[PDB]
Amino acid sequence: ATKIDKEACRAAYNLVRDDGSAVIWVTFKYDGSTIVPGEQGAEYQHFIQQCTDDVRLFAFVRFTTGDAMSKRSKFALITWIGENVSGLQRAKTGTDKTLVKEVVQNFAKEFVISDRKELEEDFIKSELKKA
Repeated sequence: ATKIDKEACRAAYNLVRDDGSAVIWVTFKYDGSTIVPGEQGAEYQHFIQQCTDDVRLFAFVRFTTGDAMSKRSKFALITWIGENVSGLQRAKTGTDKTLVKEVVQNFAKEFVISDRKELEEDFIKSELKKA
């Protein structure tokens, strides 16, 4: 029965899509059976800190990539599912990212991550470049 607060989540998505907003990441979390916005940040290290081994969340992140001609923003969807989350809830989260993408429609790449090392900016950015 997962639901999403589309108006509230859209505002968070739109915030990161605004190149001028100074907000480079937003999270979405479960409030019971509804996915709602969580946190916002300007500093990527503060995103990593939200991703504990005990929680599941979705994140939409603006990365600045390239240089000169190749400079551009690339957006990522990250579904973080900490290693202590049960298999049943891990599967439900990965099903539910389809619903999240009714709001988070446009992205360069999406990720499903349970190893904290893969949240590092340098990793995500190397995956975006390969990609």
